[PDB]
Amino acid sequence: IRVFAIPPSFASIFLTKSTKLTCLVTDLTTYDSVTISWTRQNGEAVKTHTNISESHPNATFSAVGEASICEDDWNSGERFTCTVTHTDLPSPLKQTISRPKGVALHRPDVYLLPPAREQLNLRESATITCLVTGFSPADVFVQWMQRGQPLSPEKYVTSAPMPEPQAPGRYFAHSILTVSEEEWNTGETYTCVVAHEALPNRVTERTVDKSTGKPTLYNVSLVMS
Amino acid sequence: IRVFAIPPSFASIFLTKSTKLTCLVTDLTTYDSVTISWTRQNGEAVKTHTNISESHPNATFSAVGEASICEDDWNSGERFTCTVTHTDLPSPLKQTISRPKGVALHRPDVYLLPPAREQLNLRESATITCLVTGFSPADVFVQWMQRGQPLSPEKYVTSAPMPEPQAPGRYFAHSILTVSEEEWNTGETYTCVVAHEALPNRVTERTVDKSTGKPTLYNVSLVMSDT
Amino acid sequence: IRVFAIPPSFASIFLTKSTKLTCLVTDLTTYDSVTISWTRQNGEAVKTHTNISESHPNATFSAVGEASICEDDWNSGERFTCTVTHTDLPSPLKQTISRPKGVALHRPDVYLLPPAREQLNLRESATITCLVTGFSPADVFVQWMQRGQPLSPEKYVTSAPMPEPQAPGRYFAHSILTVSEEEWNTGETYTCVVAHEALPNRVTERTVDKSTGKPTLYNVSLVMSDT
Amino acid sequence: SPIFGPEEVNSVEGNSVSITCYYPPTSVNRHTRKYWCRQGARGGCITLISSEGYVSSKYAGRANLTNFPENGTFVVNIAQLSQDDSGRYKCGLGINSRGLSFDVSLEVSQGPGLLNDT
Repeated sequence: IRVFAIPPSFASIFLTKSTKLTCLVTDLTTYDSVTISWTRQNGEAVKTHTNISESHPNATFSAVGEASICEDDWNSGERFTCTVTHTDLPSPLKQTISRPKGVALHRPDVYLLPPAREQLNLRESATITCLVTGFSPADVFVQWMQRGQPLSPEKYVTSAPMPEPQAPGRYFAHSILTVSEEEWNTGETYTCVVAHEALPNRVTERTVDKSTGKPTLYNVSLVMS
Repeated sequence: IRVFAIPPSFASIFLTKSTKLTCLVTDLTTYDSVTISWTRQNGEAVKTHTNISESHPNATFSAVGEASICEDDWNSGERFTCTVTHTDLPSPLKQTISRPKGVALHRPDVYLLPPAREQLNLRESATITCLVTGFSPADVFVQWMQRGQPLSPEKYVTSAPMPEPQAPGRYFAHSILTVSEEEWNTGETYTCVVAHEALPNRVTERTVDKSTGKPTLYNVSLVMSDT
Repeated sequence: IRVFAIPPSFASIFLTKSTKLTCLVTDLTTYDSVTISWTRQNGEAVKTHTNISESHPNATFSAVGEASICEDDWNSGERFTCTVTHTDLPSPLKQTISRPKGVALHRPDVYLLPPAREQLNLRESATITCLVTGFSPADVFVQWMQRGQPLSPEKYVTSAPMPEPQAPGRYFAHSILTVSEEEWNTGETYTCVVAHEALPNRVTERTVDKSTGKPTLYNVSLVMSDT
Repeated sequence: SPIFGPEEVNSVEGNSVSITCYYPPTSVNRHTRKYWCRQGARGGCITLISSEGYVSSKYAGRANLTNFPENGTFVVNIAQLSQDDSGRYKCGLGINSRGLSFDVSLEVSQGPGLLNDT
């Protein structure tokens, strides 16, 4: 009998554009006749959830309220409440959620670093690091798009926001991608898209290429007599 | 007695994030007894629209009411109507408005081009041209960004979309950023942002700097002799 | 019933010395007995107009008003008037056109940017941007020319003038051309020409092929004999 | 070398100044670029005003440039001088990179006084 509510996460809302928060009630015993709802600051009526999971492996009861909203509503600084009137709980359990307003506003500065040669010497697979840093709050969402087509999350990984050591409270993150050498010398635009709420357009991106450097070089041939 | 309702546009909504719909009239008189009512499909509430129009130099009247709402709903396809109740006619006058589904979609692909050597030869002022391409539908938008803060829309000029000749009515457009080459000699990556509904993240950027057309290799062959 | 008054281009004159001036009305009603009269500023009429339009297929009905004058007269800059007298609105509408006075002369500075290497990787089509700049008055003319054969305009699209952000008076324009990359990869240079009345012999032009425009490769092989 | 003008010109702040530079009256020099550029310890003229219309962003309203092909001359008028304008300059024609040009020195000083006793 424990109430949790997952707020709509900016990464999730980006991949979805369907802002969604769900109240999970944990370790409830498997009763029924259970009234679980989602309410606004005025307790306003929401649409109901769907697809409750099966009963818990420890034979307990999981109550989840799936409600779709307008994105502004959560960013408008307006609280939400999910209420449960369980058998054991003689009263509705109205819990209030609010976004942590007051957190600092720090946009990232993506520096998509290119792969040095050493790995491009076993001729097997280049490795591309989409370094992200200098930003807060957390929940940056990063993914790689290719020449107009997305990359499903197999091809890349990213960390979770790790606070910057020396810089004050803030964050960075990692991400990685691997591709074989006969790609990264073939074309292969390889842009790396960063989704974070403090960007002006809320979304930036960068890219590099085999030739993102390799500066002016001379074949000066000087024959004299 | 003709009334228009202005539809929000990606340029507009993106510049506002706050899609708002308003209405305008032709050939009516400028008094009270003005009933601006914005409707849902079946006619739900209108926001408290304020700052209405005034009497027009020819004494025509246009009644304006904005309704800032959520954003997906217009994308969701909800027909909206503009009903008025004036002193000049008693009969209700309602203007349907909605998001016009129909014509297919085509992504753009911005190509940025760095200023001609010749122009840098004059070393006079560098113009960078941002050239959007072959997309659908219309209502693209652009603004110029460097070091993350933007530049005034006066520093550049884009004519609105043109049809493309070779392909069918997939469109194109172009804006040109002109800058002191005495600055484009310094770095200043100067990227050009593009907004288009067909865009899988709605917003793309490319960019260029001096080191974007620089030739890789020289191949000098000097054969000084006296023969 | 909407009338376009069409003054001939300076280019049309200078390539014809035949300064026909016309005015078209678009999407009116094609009755018969459609009457439009060309008159000077004096009210005095001028030469007639033959080969006049007929009913359009899509109801966007039309009527061309042809005329002629002496070139110096237009250089003198006096108002010219074709007036529509048809029973649709037998009220005589007034189409008065002239030549502005006081515009200074300024030259096109035709650079010519080559297609971005990125576009060469989508592997089909290439685009070249003939540019004109910093010129007065308006109404430059351009076309594209290559291998001594002209390029029928449906390949290229051209802008119209619109003021510089920086230059208070000077307009500019564009032109765009789309070509298969292999065709541009073939070598196969291209020449864009401009004609405009501040240009000495009235006509300058520039060219570019793969090699000229933004080459990665500089291959000089110079020999200096007998120092 | 075939361009000709005044070597050094002095004035004090708040005043106007007008500089004349000369070229042979041939066809091209009557019909081609004239410029006023400023160099420094960084290797290159930065253009400040041109005969084609462009005026530097720091010189808008401050100055302009006019050409009198009949005199075989072009004139540069500078007003609202300051001590930040004193340095080495060049009049010239054609592409800035070559030297169909002439070097000019400019020294601006503040308007002294404040002494009613002198």
